[PDB]
Amino acid sequence: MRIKGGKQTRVRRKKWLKQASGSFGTRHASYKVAKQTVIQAAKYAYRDRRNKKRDFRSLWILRLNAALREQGMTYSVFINLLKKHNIEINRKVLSELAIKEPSKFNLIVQKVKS
Amino acid sequence: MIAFAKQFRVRISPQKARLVCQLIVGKKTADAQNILSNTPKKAATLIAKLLNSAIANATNNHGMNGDALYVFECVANQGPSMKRTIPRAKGSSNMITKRSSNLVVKLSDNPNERQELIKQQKALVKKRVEGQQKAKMAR
Amino acid sequence: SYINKPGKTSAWRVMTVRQQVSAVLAYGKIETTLKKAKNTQKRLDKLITLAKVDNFNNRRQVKKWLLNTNLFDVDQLMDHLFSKVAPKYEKTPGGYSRVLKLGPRRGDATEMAILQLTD
Amino acid sequence: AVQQRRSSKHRRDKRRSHDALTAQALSVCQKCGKKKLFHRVCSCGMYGDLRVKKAY
RNA sequence: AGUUACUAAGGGCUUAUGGUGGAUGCCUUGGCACUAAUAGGCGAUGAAGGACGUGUUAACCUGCGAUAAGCUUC
RNA sequence: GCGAAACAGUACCGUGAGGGAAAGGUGAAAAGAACCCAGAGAUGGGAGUGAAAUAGAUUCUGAAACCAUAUGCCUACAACGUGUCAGAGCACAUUAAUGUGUGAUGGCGUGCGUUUUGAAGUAUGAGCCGGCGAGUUAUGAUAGCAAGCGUUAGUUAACCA
RNA sequence: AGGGGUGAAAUUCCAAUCGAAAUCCGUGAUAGCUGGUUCUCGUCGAAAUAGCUUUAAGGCUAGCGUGAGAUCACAAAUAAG
RNA sequence: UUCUCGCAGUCAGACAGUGGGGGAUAAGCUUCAUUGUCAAGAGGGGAAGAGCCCAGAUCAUUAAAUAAGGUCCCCAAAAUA
RNA sequence: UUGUGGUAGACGAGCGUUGUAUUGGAGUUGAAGUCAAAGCGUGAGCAUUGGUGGAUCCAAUACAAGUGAGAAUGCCGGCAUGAGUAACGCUUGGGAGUGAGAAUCUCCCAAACCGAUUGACUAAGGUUUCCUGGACCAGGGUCGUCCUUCCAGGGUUAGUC
Ligand SMILES: [Mg+2]
Ligand SMILES: [Mg+2]
Ligand SMILES: [Mg+2]
Ligand SMILES: [Mg+2]
Ligand SMILES: [Mg+2]
Ligand SMILES: [Mg+2]
Ligand SMILES: [Mg+2]
Ligand SMILES: [Zn+2]
Repeated sequence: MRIKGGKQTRVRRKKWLKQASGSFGTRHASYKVAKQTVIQAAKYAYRDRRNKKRDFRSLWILRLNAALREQGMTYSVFINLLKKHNIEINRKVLSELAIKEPSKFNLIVQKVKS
Repeated sequence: MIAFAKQFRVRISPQKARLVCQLIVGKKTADAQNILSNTPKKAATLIAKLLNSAIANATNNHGMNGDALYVFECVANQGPSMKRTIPRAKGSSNMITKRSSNLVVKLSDNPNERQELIKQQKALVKKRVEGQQKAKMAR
Repeated sequence: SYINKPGKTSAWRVMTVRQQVSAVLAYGKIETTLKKAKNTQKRLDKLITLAKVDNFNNRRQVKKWLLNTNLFDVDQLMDHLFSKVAPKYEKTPGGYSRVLKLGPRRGDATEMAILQLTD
Repeated sequence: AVQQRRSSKHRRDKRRSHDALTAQALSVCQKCGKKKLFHRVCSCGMYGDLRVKKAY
């Protein structure tokens, strides 16, 4: 018994090529390059799915530092004024968003002054 | 309302025919026949005859207006090739490949004629989604 | 590279000039390349101007240039010149010929030009 | 001297940008009607109002 | 003094088409390997293999041999 | 699959022994596309036959690499293993989904197999696409698992029908 | 006419090839030596040392991995004395 | 990690700390004993580094506290004396 | 509750393909194959709709294997890039004619090389290349109305060579 099987190979390569669309040049045409680029893209996806929560926290810190620097104290002093006194688990983003709807944030920053 | 005309396996290159086909495309027919006759190219004596034949096909067969015509869309697709051997120093026998071109010229009558192809494109997906939806009634 | 054609040696240029002036006097029109026509015109004009006096010195000086053609032989072409072509132009200061450009050739896309001469 | 890396379909198309042709100047001979390329004699054999050739 | 839509010689991405090109799929007067019977040779009465020729018909293939794409007889 | 589905041991290479290929499919049936227009003509476009002429003699289907055309978006101060995570504006509208295509701009980012102590590698393999292509078989040995049969057990080989 | 020939000798020439022609066959020669060896998910997870080796780019046994089974307290680990 | 049975792989190692040989208290040198790491292992620090320091990735989260290292801007984070 | 990085390497469970067997069943009211789409799965992989296409095929359980391709300076076919780049392999000017079309063909006139030869006769070879008429798929390093190419017809005549 002889088995040729050109169906399965083409279907597999078609899936790999379909994965990489919107790629420059031949990367979406030739399969040999498409597989390399899909592998590399998924590596980058795995690394960035961690780097982005590494970075968004930093952005929230930055936009909280800026808001507090216009009241007379720094972010590195505000965190004490949440943990030790008036123990609060308000998150590190929402205290950021509260500036985009301000004058409810000022209530926070003057509440810890007690 | 297109009335094309095609010549197959002309002994010209595809890449030399595309140079004058660019000259002729999008322009009106009165300033295409003459502008193509007057240019000094091998790819022009081979397209003047074809363009005039397309003119005659449009005018006789389909029955369009004539002085409303314009060259809708021009190409020189790759026709079949010929493979030949060429001697060399010390007998190494490179392969010369003679080219060819399947010229085709389309002559539209109404100035737009392009949104209609898009309309057919959109219908061909509208009916796909519609057949998809009518088969969601599997309950 | 090595073995190469003799090419457009100066003798080739001058002999082409002689043949073309013979041909233009014989018939009265030439259909040649433009950039040989502009070069033939000078010698044409010089001959016709040198040929209005008809002494034997002018016959000798023109014998140095002409060649026989199918229409006229050289000693017939000399008489044909000095009898009807040269005296016709005797009052025109310069401007004995014109070179007008034809259409490009199919073989080479060279700029064909016609050389002729009329009053 | 050879290429070390194949010049893709992108670099090649960019090079041919300057290859486009020019539409040669066209005039309309008086004494008959037709589009002779300018500064030539049309197939009439007439250049302007002067005759330089045969019928065609 | 300053802000910013438009350009695209040409390129890039997607989507649709057209051309070359002939893989995948269906098929086959073909091959492969075997079984059961039969038979296990042809040849100076000139073989095997070949040339050459023959037509109402060009060439080629086939059949055939100056009785020559056929003759006799049951 | 015989080297060979067809005029194959042909064409072809070689002085010679000898070496030695590739390619098939219209349609049910030629009803093989009279006639007209353009053209020198092949041919093409209508007509006509036919279920279909995107079946037209390039003849079953007709992917990919590859070459051209086009709607939509971006690009002419910009350092780029060419993608990813964010993200504007723009244009559309689906295997109805916290949707689709492009993606000005920020952060981040030295390919794949191989062999090597260690390669982005100034080490090597691959131009690209498709197809073909590499731990099987006979007869015995031991081990694991399962089954039949069993305490004077178990078990057939050749051969014959 | 080839484990031959020819050579005013050079390892010359022997059908564009000659430190011993060309093609066929044994023949799928052998190669501790390069290169290649094609589908997925889960569990566990090393060595690059010792002895010997006409051995040192390889091989055998021990050492180290894994699977199946037993030992289950006196065996093996980890701290103090 | 002891014993028996099946199945292999491996025998070209590298660097940093420590104690010495050869070396010239020279080598990213060579040869050993030892502790790690890499190999066969990603993340953060180190500007960039296979082998150093911290650590040991099932996958998603635009959640919180930390280790080494670090807080003028690039680059997230600090002030007083 | 303890865990879940991992090459060589041991072990386990699995997807897919081709065919056979029985069991169900779909198909010209359009089967497989092929492209396209904004689906579903932990993965190998699997559906749905539409265009094309024009006759076989899908699922369940076992069974048997030419059973699964990105690499072998792999084999075969196609196609790019380099590139419309180098090359085009010793020589002219014109008149008249033909023809749809001429540098390139026919005639004429010169012109330029050969001349112990590019001349004339034959042997060896080659095997119709010779002559006339016609054609311009391919070959001609361009073109071509023309060729030593192709097609139809033709030609080789010995007592003494
Ligand atoms: Mg290199
Ligand atoms: Mg250019
Ligand atoms: Mg692999
Ligand atoms: Mg190299
Ligand atoms: Mg160049
Ligand atoms: Mg150059
Ligand atoms: Mg050149
Ligand atoms: Zn005119």
